[PDB]
Amino acid sequence: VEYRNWSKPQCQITGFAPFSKDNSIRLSAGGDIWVTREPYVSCDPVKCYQFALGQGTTLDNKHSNDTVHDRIPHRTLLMNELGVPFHLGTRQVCIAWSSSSCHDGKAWLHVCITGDDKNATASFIYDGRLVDSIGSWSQNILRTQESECVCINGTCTVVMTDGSASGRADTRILFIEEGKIVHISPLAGSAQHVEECSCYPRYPGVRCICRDNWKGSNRPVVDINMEDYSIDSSYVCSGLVGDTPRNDDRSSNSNCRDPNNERGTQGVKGWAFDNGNDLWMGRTISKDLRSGYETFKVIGGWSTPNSKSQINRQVIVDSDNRSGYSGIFSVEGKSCINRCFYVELIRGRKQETRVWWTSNSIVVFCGTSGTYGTGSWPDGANINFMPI
Amino acid sequence: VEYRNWSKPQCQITGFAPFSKDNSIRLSAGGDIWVTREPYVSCDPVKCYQFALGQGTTLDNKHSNDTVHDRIPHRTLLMNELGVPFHLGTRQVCIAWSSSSCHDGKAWLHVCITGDDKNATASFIYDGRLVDSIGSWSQNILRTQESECVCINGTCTVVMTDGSASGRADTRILFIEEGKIVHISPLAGSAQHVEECSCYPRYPGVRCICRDNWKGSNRPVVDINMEDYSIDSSYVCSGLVGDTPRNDDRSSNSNCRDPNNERGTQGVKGWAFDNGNDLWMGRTISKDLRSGYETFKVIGGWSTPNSKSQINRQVIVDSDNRSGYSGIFSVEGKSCINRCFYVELIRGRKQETRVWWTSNSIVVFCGTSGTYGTGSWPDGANINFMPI
Amino acid sequence: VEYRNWSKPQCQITGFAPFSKDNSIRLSAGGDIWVTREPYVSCDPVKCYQFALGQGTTLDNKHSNDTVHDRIPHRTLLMNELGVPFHLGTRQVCIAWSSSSCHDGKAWLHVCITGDDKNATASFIYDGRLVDSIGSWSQNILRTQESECVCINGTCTVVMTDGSASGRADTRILFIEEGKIVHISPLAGSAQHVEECSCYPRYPGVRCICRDNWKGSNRPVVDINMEDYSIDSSYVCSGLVGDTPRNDDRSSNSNCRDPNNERGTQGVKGWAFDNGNDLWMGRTISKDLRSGYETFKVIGGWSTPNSKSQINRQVIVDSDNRSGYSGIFSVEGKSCINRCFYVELIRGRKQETRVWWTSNSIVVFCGTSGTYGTGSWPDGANINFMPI
Amino acid sequence: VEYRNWSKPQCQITGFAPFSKDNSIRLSAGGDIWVTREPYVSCDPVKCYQFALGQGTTLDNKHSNDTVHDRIPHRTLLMNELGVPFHLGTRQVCIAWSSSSCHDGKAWLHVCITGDDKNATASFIYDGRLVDSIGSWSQNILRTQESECVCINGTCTVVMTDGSASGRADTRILFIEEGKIVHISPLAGSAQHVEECSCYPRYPGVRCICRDNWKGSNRPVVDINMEDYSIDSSYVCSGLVGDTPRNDDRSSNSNCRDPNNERGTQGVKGWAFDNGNDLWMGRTISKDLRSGYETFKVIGGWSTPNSKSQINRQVIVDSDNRSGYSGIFSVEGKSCINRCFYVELIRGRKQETRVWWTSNSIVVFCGTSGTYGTGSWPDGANINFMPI
Ligand SMILES: *[C@@H]1O[C@H](CO[C@H]2O[C@@H](C)[C@@H](O)[C@@H](O)[C@@H]2O)[C@@H](O[C@@H]2O[C@H](CO)[C@@H](O[C@@H]3O[C@H](CO)[C@@H](O)[C@H](O[C@H]4O[C@H](CO)[C@@H](O[C@@H]5O[C@H](CO)[C@@H](O[C@H]6O[C@H](CO)[C@H](OS(=O)(=O)O)[C@H](O)[C@H]6NC(C)=O)[C@H](O)[C@H]5NC(C)=O)[C@H](O)[C@@H]4O)[C@@H]3O)[C@H](O)[C@H]2NC(C)=O)[C@H](O)[C@H]1NC(C)=O
Ligand SMILES: *[C@@H]1O[C@H](CO)[C@@H](O[C@@H]2O[C@H](CO)[C@@H](O[C@@H]3O[C@H](CO[C@H]4O[C@H](CO)[C@@H](O)[C@H](O)[C@@H]4O)[C@@H](O)[C@H](O[C@H]4O[C@H](CO)[C@@H](O)[C@H](O)[C@@H]4O[C@H]4O[C@H](CO)[C@@H](O)[C@H](O)[C@@H]4O)[C@@H]3O)[C@H](O)[C@H]2NC(C)=O)[C@H](O)[C@H]1NC(C)=O
Ligand SMILES: *[C@@H]1O[C@H](CO)[C@@H](O[C@@H]2O[C@H](CO)[C@@H](O[C@@H]3O[C@H](CO[C@H]4O[C@H](CO)[C@@H](O)[C@H](O)[C@@H]4O)[C@@H](O)[C@H](O[C@H]4O[C@H](CO)[C@@H](O)[C@H](O)[C@@H]4O[C@H]4O[C@H](CO)[C@@H](O)[C@H](O)[C@@H]4O)[C@@H]3O)[C@H](O)[C@H]2NC(C)=O)[C@H](O)[C@H]1NC(C)=O
Ligand SMILES: *[C@@H]1O[C@H](CO)[C@@H](O[C@@H]2O[C@H](CO)[C@@H](O[C@@H]3O[C@H](CO[C@H]4O[C@H](CO)[C@@H](O)[C@H](O)[C@@H]4O)[C@@H](O)[C@H](O[C@H]4O[C@H](CO)[C@@H](O)[C@H](O)[C@@H]4O[C@H]4O[C@H](CO)[C@@H](O)[C@H](O)[C@@H]4O)[C@@H]3O)[C@H](O)[C@H]2NC(C)=O)[C@H](O)[C@H]1NC(C)=O
Ligand SMILES: *[C@@H]1O[C@H](CO)[C@@H](O[C@@H]2O[C@H](CO)[C@@H](O[C@@H]3O[C@H](CO[C@H]4O[C@H](CO)[C@@H](O)[C@H](O)[C@@H]4O)[C@@H](O)[C@H](O[C@H]4O[C@H](CO)[C@@H](O)[C@H](O)[C@@H]4O[C@H]4O[C@H](CO)[C@@H](O)[C@H](O)[C@@H]4O)[C@@H]3O)[C@H](O)[C@H]2NC(C)=O)[C@H](O)[C@H]1NC(C)=O
Ligand SMILES: *[C@@H]1O[C@H](CO)[C@@H](O[C@@H]2O[C@H](CO)[C@@H](O)[C@H](O)[C@H]2NC(C)=O)[C@H](O)[C@H]1NC(C)=O
Ligand SMILES: [Ca+2]
Ligand SMILES: [Ca+2]
Ligand SMILES: [Ca+2]
Ligand SMILES: [Ca+2]
Repeated sequence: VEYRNWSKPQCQITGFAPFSKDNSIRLSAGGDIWVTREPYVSCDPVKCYQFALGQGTTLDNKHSNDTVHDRIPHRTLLMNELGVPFHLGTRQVCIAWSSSSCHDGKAWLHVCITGDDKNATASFIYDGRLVDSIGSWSQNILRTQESECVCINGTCTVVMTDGSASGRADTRILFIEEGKIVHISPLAGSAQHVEECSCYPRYPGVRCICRDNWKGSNRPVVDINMEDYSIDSSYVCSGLVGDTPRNDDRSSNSNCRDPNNERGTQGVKGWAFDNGNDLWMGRTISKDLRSGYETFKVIGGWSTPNSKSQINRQVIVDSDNRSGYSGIFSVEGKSCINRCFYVELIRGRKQETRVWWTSNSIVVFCGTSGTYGTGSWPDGANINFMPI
Repeated sequence: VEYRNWSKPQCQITGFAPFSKDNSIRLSAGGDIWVTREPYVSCDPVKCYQFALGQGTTLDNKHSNDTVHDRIPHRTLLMNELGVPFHLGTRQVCIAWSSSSCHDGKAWLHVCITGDDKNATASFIYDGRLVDSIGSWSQNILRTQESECVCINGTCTVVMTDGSASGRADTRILFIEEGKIVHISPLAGSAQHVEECSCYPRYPGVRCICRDNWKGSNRPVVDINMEDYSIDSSYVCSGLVGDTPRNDDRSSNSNCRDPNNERGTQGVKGWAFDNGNDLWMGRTISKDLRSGYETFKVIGGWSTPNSKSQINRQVIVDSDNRSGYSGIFSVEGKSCINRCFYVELIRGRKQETRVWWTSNSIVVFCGTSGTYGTGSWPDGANINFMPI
Repeated sequence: VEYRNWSKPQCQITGFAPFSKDNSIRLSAGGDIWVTREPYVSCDPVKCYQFALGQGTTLDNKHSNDTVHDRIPHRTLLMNELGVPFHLGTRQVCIAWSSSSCHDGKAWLHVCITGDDKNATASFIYDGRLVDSIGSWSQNILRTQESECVCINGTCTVVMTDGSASGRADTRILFIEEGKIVHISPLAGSAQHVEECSCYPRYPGVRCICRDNWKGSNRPVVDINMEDYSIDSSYVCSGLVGDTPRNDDRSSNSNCRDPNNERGTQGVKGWAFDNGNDLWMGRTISKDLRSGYETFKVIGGWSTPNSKSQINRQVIVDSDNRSGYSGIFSVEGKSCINRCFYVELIRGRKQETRVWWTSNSIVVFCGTSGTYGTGSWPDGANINFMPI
Repeated sequence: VEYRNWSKPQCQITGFAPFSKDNSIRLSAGGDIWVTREPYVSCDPVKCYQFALGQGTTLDNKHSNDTVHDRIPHRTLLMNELGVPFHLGTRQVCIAWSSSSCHDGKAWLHVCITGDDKNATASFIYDGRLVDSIGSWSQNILRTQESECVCINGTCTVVMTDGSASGRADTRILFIEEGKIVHISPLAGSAQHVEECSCYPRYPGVRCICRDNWKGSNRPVVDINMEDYSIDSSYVCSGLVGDTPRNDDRSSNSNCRDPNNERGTQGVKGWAFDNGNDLWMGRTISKDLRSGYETFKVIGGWSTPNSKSQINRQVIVDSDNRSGYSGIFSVEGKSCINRCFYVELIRGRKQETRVWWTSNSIVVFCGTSGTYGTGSWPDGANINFMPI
């Protein structure tokens, strides 16, 4: 086997094609399916896997009541082949209420985080063995990506932060070889607050579009130099803006340098990737709630301050349906490396009240250079048929 | 590994031997089994798999109500080893309310179709990656085979149509190498309307017996020249006739050239294959409803206009039991390549009314050059023990 | 890979050691477990598998009612690793209400029989493909081994019979290479009626201890010469006698040549194997019912007419618990080839009446040349906790 | 493949990092999960597996009532990948109410014990085949490790005892090559009573910290010389003491040579391992009940009589939650061999009375040379949501 070095042009894409949907909540009304959240899909050199943070219970289980809480000792990283849902024969790969997994070519690395908020611990499991660990540097919820990490020539890099949610925080980018933390680099550049990076290889670097939870609606950008371990950060140029809350397109801005300060506080995990000076990105259709999901290209979206010229829009989940987190993943193709994304469709509390649980299903699309039509692929569960 | 080129004589067969039955509906009254329809089985060079379009739910689930509808965003192509039923650990290979899968020797290709009726999109997933896609050319339900596609020396060919159901439509035959559409050829020859082809290798070509939904009871024939990408189409000569509705054998005809216009409209997916000037084929025993299933050889059935000389008949499902779609699949043997078939036994609505769901189970037989006896192998579920 | 030629001395054994138990009926009162009967375990060169004829349903299913019947179109041969029970993800390898499976070194062969009693059909599935078939020669329930077949240098041999149950019948021994019936040899020698052979390699031959359903309580012996395809048959010498009904040891006899005519009619599948002039064998503890199971060596049991000198007795299931069929299986060891056996513990109707189903679990032991103690390992299900 | 010879320095560790948790009891209130006890995890050269003694039933099954009993004929050794829980597709590897499993590099060895108390039998299954067996030498419950055995260069060694619980007993250490008992060595040295050894490679020897059930609260030490088959035994020096009941740290002692006679009788399976003259160990937080679990280093804990200097303490399960058995397991690292441990969290009777079953879940941690924080990871099931 050899290590992945991702040195292939990004594929030219026209938009996104349907790829998978696991239908976990519809199935949960007639099956023993895990309660999850924060899903992501990462993919080894032969096949893809879907991951999620389980709540240590199944939906038709009395223990599903009050699973809105993001951190309990019973959360484990579930790992399955993309498309097979989280049934009882699913493997719990590690204890984690925050994770990132990636494969370096030769084996999988999982960074799982559990523990006390104020004194959490992160374990670096590589190829089955626990090879390293690190404790909470700012005593306030050590967290990471919640989507795939990326590895070039042996080194994987994950970005993690500990600190305030909506306040300044301490973000560091760890570089790790075979499970072992070989370097830690603090965040440098313009970004004010990094939460949940959606990173992707951009040989010879890695680039991430993260979430700004303090002062923005525009999304942070974190650039990692795998050779010097140098970090750089910015905001995505596009005036169209990916976070939720967001202003609305008439009143929204980004100057590529600072948090725009328009409905800053909070976010939702999202992604975007550059294509020359253009930007492919996705966001909720709502600017207040995480409902609906749409994708489009923004001409000049990457390189020009405030560019709002959209084209190739696609609705992935209509505005009357719920979405959640979203992240990117890259698959090596024969000729180029493509970009794909998943979108979490959360259901349950607090928004839907009939039931007392909170869980999600996923839908995933991949870039295509061919043609496509139209559609909307929501979760599909009728809330009145669910248990609880 | 090397690519399949299927250059081996067709095996001489005497009739059909029992091969598999998964018992999905009997099992569904005491287990969490997927609701499906449009099953097919395709087979890689070491083993066989059964496929079906799931309705994103299990039978003992309130979401199974009203699964008669053929297209919803929650349908996925399920794939399992032949004989293991669609339980909750089954993989959903792609989003699809229409499909065709085949293996070129080196990996699997799946063509999955989802989307809006009027603007559907087809993704070409090969070896795990999404390698291509195509949008609806006639804005009216892009559809394909619903059974195995076939590949010779690297190129796979699927036939798809977009257009009217019972009216003229636009049928094209796509040739694809490693997931990539490398050529599209429109339907040429005598056939008036192609729906659901049951194709099979006939080195160096591929031959399909499809469904004519507009003007026939006799079945279309589509011949693909893998070297020039030339298409040709006809109708099966046999006066015995494979579609349902059908006239009855006294009053039925086929001249090998045109839709016979005897109870044309509608169909059911079926198959047939040639053997010299003879024809092996199967059909429902009923000519009105898709009930019972029988197979037989028709002497001169392939080459002579209206030949109705039957021999070697076998009942696979008695006339008092339901059948559904049927299709062919080919398995490479040591000496020759054999032909086998599956027959979908649908249950539920609209025909059976106690329950509110619609689903199927399968039974599959393979050609044999040996001896065999008699039997009838229906679905078996007692409708009064089923949920709903 | 290479073919198995089984040329290694039989291991010297002292008695039997516990090996597996799957606990299917206890589990069925809290799980979706298949209803089965006629189990057997066969073993490929790296691991072992347990097989059973399923009744196309699970126990907590209304379709389990009246599963006492031995032949319905919904019976399939289930195959799993020894120890993993028949849950819903179990593969149905073929349609069969009678079977025998074995592995020639290079792949598995399964002979599955389904159909009409009076006109059944047997398919020879080898390595996934259906390679041959044969119809019922005497129009009265074609049947076979119900335990492992054995293959030496490529040729597998199964013994099958068609004819009267308790009356004369037509027994033939088929020799098959890669799924293909290459020779059929009729039964020759002293045996009057062969039903359910428990065969085992005895290089260069194969030897079977079968069931005599017409005139005996002593067990038939069938000897196959793999080189000339010559058959020979006898009765086991031992005056202790393996069938049920049986007389009792005071009044029982066998002269090694003829059916003893002591409580002839009927039987139960059993086994025995020779060791020099001695005989290792097992039988129900009851002589009327198939309850309890015991094993022992009979000094001179193989070579001397009526020898009743027992030693090394072991109780495998106490007399207050039910047993059923039993059969042998051989595993290649480093030095010698060992013999092991399974014993079906049937539960349900007609003997236990609370419930309306009939099913079994298995327990299996293997020969040992070491020491052992004592015990009794019954099914274990409390009939009052079962569904139905 | 080659045999494991474990010749690598023990890794220097700082404490323990979270590794796995399977959540079996929370899941059992909405899933068909096996009732177990005496879990352990052993690990082959590529991945790890969790093992447990099943009670031949699932929790939501009426057969789970009264599973407090440690020995019934229906107990089997369940084996799964670490993290996938004991669902119905889990393999029952052998009949056993006591076990130890290990992998020699080339294949797995399982020593399973079943039978009558007074006349039990142990089978040595290696690589699938039953290769040997041994009967009860003292006619009073033959038992073994209940955790991993260890193999160096081909020879595996398990320690087993037969005799009184709280009284003198007969302990022997068997050395076995490929399933075959090649030598048996009786216990020699200072230890008075050995029960449940937690052994680990310490090239070229093997070292075990066991349970003294007669006269101690300090833990026995058993040293095996793989070259001469010589045994030696002692007590762990530390005055801090690992058994439960225990005195309390003010009043507790160990002189490294004799049972301390402070609350001797009974125990609980535990572990400890040396590091120079220090000792890493774990124990219940309670000294009366097996509740809570803590680990720490004891400076001079290995080499100095009665050393009570603790440091690096970690709470793994808080004192208000239940624990149970605990044992060690070793994983080969790139550079050194690490030590990890699991802790059984038993639930049910006799301590919790609402329910009538007894079962456990596991949590496992591995040594780390990095940093870590704090936490408590209990079972998590709310006893009021459980069946029964
Ligand atoms: C499979 O699927 C199908 C279809 O699926 C769609 O189904 C629903 C449920 C969706 O949510 C999807 O998920 C799905 O896609 C199902 O089939 C349907 O099932 C329904 C039952 O669940 C059945 O019945 C419907 O159900 C609807 C909701 O469930 C109702 O909206 C509908 O009725 C509505 O209008 C009624 C108007 O009259 C109203 O009734 C009130 O009742 C009283 C009756 O007495 C009215 O008046 C009487 O009132 C007083 C006393 O109370 C006086 O009496 S008296 O005379 O003095 O004595 C009045 O004078 C007297 N009225 C007179 C004389 O006129 C009262 O006034 C009404 N109230 C009002 C405000 O008007 C009711 O409240 C509703 O508003 C009806 O119940 C569907 O028909 C059925 N569909 C089909 C095709 O069959 C399947 O069930 C599922 N399930 C399964 C297992 O498969
Ligand atoms: C079958 O399926 C296909 C594929 O999915 C689908 O085609 C796609 O249609 C969408 C929706 O119309 C297209 O996306 C739009 O693209 C335009 C820009 O392209 C046009 O204009 C440029 C020049 O500017 C030309 O070069 C080009 O040829 C086109 O003529 C965008 O403007 C669209 O964005 C606006 O509309 C969105 C909704 O569609 C809004 O949500 C968004 O906020 C934008 O609105 C704002 O700007 C408008 C003016 O710019 C203004 O009027 C508004 O009020 C507001 O201020 C959108 O990106 C997509 O490109 C097509 N993709 C491809 C590959 O063709 C078919 O439509 C579908 N058919 C059916 C029947 O379903
Ligand atoms: C045990 O199992 C075996 C194997 O399954 C089974 O054998 C098979 O039996 C079937 C049913 O009879 C055979 O199929 C029939 O074949 C005849 C033609 O063969 C005969 O005639 C030719 C000359 O024409 C001879 O060379 C040959 O030797 C035979 O004598 C067909 O005519 C049959 O079709 C008609 O009958 C069907 C029902 O059987 C109708 O549904 C069908 O529509 C046809 O009817 C029409 O034509 C008839 C005149 O041609 C007319 O009388 C009717 O009214 C109507 O117009 C059918 O194909 C099959 O070949 C056998 N297969 C083999 C390999 O032997 C055993 O029967 C079975 N035994 C038991 C006890 O179950
Ligand atoms: C712990 O576990 C071990 C291993 O399982 C167990 O040892 C085994 O015990 C059984 C039961 O006793 C032994 O099997 C018996 O063997 C005798 C023959 O051996 C003796 O005699 C010969 C000479 O004849 C000596 O060479 C030899 O040393 C022995 O002394 C058989 O006769 C036994 O069969 C009779 O008894 C059965 C019940 O035990 C009956 O069901 C059976 O029908 C036979 O009865 C008939 O014959 C009797 C006279 O022959 C007559 O008295 C009766 O009325 C009737 O007509 C049986 O095979 C077995 O060999 C032992 N195995 C080994 C390897 O040692 C321990 O017993 C067990 N301990 C505890 C406490 O549980
Ligand atoms: C975030 O997470 C980290 C990592 O888990 C955690 O750090 C760890 O904290 C624990 C708990 O305090 C530390 O363990 C203690 O270590 C001391 C010894 O170390 C000190 O003293 C030596 C000199 O003796 C110095 O060299 C060294 O620098 C330290 O200053 C032990 O004494 C502790 O044991 C006693 O306390 C236990 C409870 O903590 C008792 O249960 C135990 O029985 C011992 O008590 C007895 O002795 C006491 C005097 O010796 C006496 O006062 C008592 O009454 C009684 O007689 C314990 O082992 C551990 O080493 C830290 N690990 C590392 C790597 O740093 C952080 O605390 C955590 N932060 C938050 C906010 O959660
Ligand atoms: C079809 O594929 C087969 C399988 O590879 C080809 O067989 C090879 O061709 C010649 C002799 O037939 C030699 O190159 C090899 O020895 C053959 N393969 C094997 C596995 O023996 C065959 O030529 C192909 N035929 C066509 C018409 O394409
Ligand atoms: Ca924000
Ligand atoms: Ca028609
Ligand atoms: Ca008899
Ligand atoms: Ca003690």
